[PDB]
Amino acid sequence: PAYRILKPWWDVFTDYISIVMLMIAVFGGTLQVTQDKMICLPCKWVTKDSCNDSTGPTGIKYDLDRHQYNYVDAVCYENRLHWFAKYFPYLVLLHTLIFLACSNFWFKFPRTSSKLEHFVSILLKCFDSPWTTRALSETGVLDKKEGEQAKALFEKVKKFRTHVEEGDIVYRLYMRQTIIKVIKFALIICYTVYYVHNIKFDVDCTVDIESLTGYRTYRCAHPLATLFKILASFYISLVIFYGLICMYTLWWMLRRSLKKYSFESIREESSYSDIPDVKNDFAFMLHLIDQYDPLYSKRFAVFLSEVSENKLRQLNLNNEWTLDKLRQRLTKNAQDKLELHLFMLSGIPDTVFDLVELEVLKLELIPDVTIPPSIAQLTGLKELWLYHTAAKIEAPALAFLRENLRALHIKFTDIKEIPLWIYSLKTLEELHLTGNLSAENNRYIVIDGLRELKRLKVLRLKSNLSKLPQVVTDVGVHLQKLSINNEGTKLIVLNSLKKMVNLTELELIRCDLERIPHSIFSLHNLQEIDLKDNNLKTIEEIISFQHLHRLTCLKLWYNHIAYIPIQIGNLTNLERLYLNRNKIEKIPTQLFYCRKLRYLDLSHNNLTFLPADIGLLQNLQNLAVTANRIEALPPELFQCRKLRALHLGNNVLQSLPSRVGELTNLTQIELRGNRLECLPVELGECPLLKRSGLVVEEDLFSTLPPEVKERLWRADKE
Amino acid sequence: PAYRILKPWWDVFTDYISIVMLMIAVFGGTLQVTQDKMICLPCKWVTKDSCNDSTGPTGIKYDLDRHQYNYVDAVCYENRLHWFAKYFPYLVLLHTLIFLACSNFWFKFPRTSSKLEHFVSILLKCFDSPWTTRALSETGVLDKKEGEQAKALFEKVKKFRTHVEEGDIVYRLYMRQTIIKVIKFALIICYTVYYVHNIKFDVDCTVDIESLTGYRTYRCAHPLATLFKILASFYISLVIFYGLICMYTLWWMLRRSLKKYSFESIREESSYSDIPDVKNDFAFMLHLIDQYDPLYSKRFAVFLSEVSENKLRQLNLNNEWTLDKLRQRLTKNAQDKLELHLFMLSGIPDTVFDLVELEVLKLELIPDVTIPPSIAQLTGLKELWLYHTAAKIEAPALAFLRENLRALHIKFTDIKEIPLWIYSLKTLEELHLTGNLSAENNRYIVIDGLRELKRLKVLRLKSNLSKLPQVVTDVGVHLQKLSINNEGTKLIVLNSLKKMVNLTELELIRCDLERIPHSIFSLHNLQEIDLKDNNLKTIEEIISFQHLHRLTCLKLWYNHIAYIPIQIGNLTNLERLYLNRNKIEKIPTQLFYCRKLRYLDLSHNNLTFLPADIGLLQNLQNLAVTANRIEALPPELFQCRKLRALHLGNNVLQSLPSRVGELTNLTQIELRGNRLECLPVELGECPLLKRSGLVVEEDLFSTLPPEVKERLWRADKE
Repeated sequence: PAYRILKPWWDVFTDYISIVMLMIAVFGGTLQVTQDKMICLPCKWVTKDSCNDSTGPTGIKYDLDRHQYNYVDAVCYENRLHWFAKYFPYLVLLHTLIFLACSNFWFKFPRTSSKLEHFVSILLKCFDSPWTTRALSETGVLDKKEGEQAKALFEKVKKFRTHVEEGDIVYRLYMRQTIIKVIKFALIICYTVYYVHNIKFDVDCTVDIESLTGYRTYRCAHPLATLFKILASFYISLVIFYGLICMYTLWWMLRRSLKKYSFESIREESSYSDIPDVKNDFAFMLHLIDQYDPLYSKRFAVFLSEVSENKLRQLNLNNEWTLDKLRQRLTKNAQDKLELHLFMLSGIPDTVFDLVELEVLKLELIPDVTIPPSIAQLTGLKELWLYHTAAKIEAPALAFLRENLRALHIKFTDIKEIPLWIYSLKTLEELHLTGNLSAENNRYIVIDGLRELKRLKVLRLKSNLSKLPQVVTDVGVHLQKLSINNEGTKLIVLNSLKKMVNLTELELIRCDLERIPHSIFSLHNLQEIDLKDNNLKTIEEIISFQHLHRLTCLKLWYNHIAYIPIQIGNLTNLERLYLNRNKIEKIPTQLFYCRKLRYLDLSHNNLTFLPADIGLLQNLQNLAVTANRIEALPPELFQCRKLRALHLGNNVLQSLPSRVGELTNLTQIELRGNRLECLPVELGECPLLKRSGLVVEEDLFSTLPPEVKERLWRADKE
Repeated sequence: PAYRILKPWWDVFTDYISIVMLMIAVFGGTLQVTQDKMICLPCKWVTKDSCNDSTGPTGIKYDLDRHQYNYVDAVCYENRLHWFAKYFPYLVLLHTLIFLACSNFWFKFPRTSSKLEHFVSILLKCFDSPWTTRALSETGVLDKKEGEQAKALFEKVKKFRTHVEEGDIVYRLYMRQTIIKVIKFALIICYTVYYVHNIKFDVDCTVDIESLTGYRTYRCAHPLATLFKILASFYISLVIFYGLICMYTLWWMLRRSLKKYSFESIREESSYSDIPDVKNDFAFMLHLIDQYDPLYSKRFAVFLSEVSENKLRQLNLNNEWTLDKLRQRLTKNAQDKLELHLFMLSGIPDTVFDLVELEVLKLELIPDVTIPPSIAQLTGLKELWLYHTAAKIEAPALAFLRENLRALHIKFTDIKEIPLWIYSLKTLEELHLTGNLSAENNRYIVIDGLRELKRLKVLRLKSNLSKLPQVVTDVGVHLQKLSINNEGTKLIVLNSLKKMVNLTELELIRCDLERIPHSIFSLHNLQEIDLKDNNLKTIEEIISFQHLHRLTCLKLWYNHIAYIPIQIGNLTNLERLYLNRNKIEKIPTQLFYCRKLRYLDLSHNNLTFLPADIGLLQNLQNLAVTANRIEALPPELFQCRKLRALHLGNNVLQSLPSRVGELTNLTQIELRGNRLECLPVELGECPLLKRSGLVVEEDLFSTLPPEVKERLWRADKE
């Protein structure tokens, strides 16, 4: 029943004027039906078709019957009474009906009635929406269903806007009906004022009935002429008022260009300037509603602003992502600490910052993320991961990160989408850049602020470096673990690492060095070196590595070196050795001089056999011989008692030695790809042996008798 | 206010035109009834039944009474006044009532009225449905009641489409109404225009009343003739407008073949390619709505795609089964691995593929579920149970199953509902068929592709197999466990088992063998033999089982065997012997020649005594003698020390030896139902025995000294 909102004051006034005109039409019509008599007396002395007006006085006899008088009255009413004086009430009724039809045509026309009812429904939904009350009172919890209803209302408003704004039918129809009203008012006022003077009390009729009455002309009287005259004057005044109102409406809708709305008061008041102007067929109904009252328009405008939409998105994210759900979603990363991963979420829920036990926060593909000051509520947070997220941070939150942030992992595609406050983290320890720092003709000016971080210990640039940045070389004087990945992109050192004196890890995975750098020799403090996929050819530079007396984890796997140089034996501190996925045809015996090897692995190699000198390495813990043509192993090798893991992947073994049964400290064994058919039964006599440690083929597993298999299976639970 | 959607602009125009016609008819009728007098003056000089109209003037004397004038007026009104003048208002009333009836017939006709009101209700529900906005925004989460309402609306839409699509009653009725309106307008215009000229103010009557008045012809006057002519002209104009409108409606019904609805705009805009084109009696109503507002048709389209139905099902499942409410439903099966069992669900919830820890996914009576590629998100998934479920698979998910699937259980009522992608699982270890492989008298073509599974190890055919298939014999070359549950159907081998020589189990439950097969003698690698419910009468074939050097768990329970053969002494390596549910009175002394027995079990058997040579079998761990005529336990029974479980129930045991305490490894002992009057006082000397370990009636449980009872209760604390 909410049709009155679309009727402005002028429509109400025109409706009331139409009601009054209809009342006077009914009054005049019932008078002209019940009593419309003309009283006609004949003229005996006639000049120019009119009465000539020329004992005691006596009446003049006309010798006319009553029915002759009635016939004369009827004929002079029909012929010589002005049509206006006869049909004034009927013309008034017709004009009032046409006025009402023009007024209500757009309400009754289905094409515009559908749009009007849709607009009224949407406006009333936006009017009684509690989220509108909250938005206007923004200047304490919300129901889960209310947020979903508000989101559905926002979507409904967007669909209504995209369906209605392209029509431009309601405005055109309203303009057309107002113009019809104005032109009809003009025509009716013209003809009514012209013909109102033809309603006279006394008329003269010369109706040419002489064979019936014997008289030529008659002097008539219309006793209802003065009443119809005042009725016509009253109707003329009413039509004048109606036309003035219609002219005001036409001026109102032809001066402000109602096809476009302003939405300026709310933007100047609600501080939400991001409310776009409204196009045609939707600005018009907004203008009409404003003519009713601006309250509905202001309450409706909150569904046209994207700021309110984003606020609703954030509130629904907070309400749906409850604290318990995030707490249950907490996981443990590689470093064995609490981890929370946010992937493709619209934002960071405020319940997340209630997880004071959180230590690492991962953000991936979160759009327009702003880190609120509530991060200070977190205290155990130490690492922040920004995966394709441009984070904007307030002053207190940035101070908290400047005081309580250890590591920062960011991935990016452009230098512009990295945080500009990264260099403000004075307590940062680990920095992991995995983007593209190579900008347009600059020596990596984007990271020129890396000198600010004096607490930096780990740097993991991955941007396909061509020339090592001078800022990185300068900042490496206090760096512990420098890891670089170029994905095979050429990188040149050219006496760059000689400035560092305290570096210990020098991962250069996929840096396309193609040669071992000559500057790595001066880094005596180094302990881990890894050169994976550097397309190296020769590693005969070990003779220069004797300077590194603390080196224990020389890693060179995923490379191509023809043979192991003899200079390996010169170094005796080798504790971890790695040259997997290389093409080395034989292992020199001098390599086995190192008595402290523990994690030696030479897998995926063209090896034929291992020399017996390997058995003097009692300290060996893990060995990988995957993809090697090892026909057999020396019995001296298994004389060791401190072995932990031996991986034998795809090796040509026909038998397994019977002296391996003396191995007790062994933890796990892998025999995948071997063409074995015999397994010693003495292998099962071991203090530590389970299914997980030793995995073999099921058919080969049957070569041992069941009395030990059942016993070990009994203890496999715990 | 409810059916206004079904009224286009022409229908409302015709309704208002008919209202104005009703007003004209009422006004004319009341005008004629109130006064329709004739005023007739006689002609003194007549020529061809019409007068020629041939000091001062004087009136013409007729010498007629007033009643003579009234009589001639009445006679000329009744006789010589045209019937159209007298009956115009009543004809107009009849015509407008006929037009109204034609307009409102299909609204008052129940056969069409029910369809129209149901269509309006359904369209209104689809217009403001909370899920239509979501479907259009997609181009999740929702309240459970709202989801139920959306599903009910989907079902209502589909049933309405089924009901109305084959009616063709609304379109025909509407076309017939339009045709009747057009022909009525044609005849009305014809006759009304032909007879409107017949209403005139001046009318001559020669009514032949001369003996009563003296005059032959009379010149009459009809004072209402001009007003009636104006009303008739207005009615003619209204009928012309009505006829033009109805002709436009008729042409609109013949310009597009409204029996078919394109529906292409929405199905191509919203990418719902499978939106069907609507046929007769349902395309016409959609065209009517499009005449009112196409937005209702757009909203109604999203309840017709049947892809939106799938999305609604998935959303309801996701809202119903949250991860917190789904992990609590995880269970551990017999194999002590995580199991998820879905029962009578509308589909596979999208949150079941977020359970990384899942190992067994059991699907039971879920209708037409297509396993999504998100199943690859499962990492520990190894078993897939499809119970009475036909599952369709896509390219990525089928490849993932071909890579990471171990077990497959399927129960089916017809062959067609088994997956056709089962043979695409080349990594499957065990397969379980529990349906009816006995197809329409074929050589088991339904399983002819079993040979493709190169890593098959376990077979579980329970399909009333009348004979062992050739495909099974071929594929058994590398089969470990074979289990056939024929459910009492006779099974014949006839040289069909000796091909398989690597089988370790040969379970043959309910195979109705009636005899131990002669082909089992060649399976030298067997370890377990199960012949449950085979109706074995003679088991003399034990004389041929000494060949099998790994036979340990010969099971012959649930059979009808009288005498245990003396040839048990040939067997040596039995670990578990089961002879339950048979008819055996004598336990042979040679039975205990198999000294490796651990789970010997002879319960529900007509035994008489327990032989004294049981002490010679020192490695016994379990012995259930439940439901036997065991008069008393021999003292040699307790000569064993490692016995763990001892079930002596429903036996006639009058006394129990006092040396029960000799067994320290006995954990569970049952004596319920026996004829025991006292218990040994040494029963409490058991290091490992709890309240659950002793199953006796409470009346004789208290006869033992209170100290041992209280010690037993003390052992029950934890």
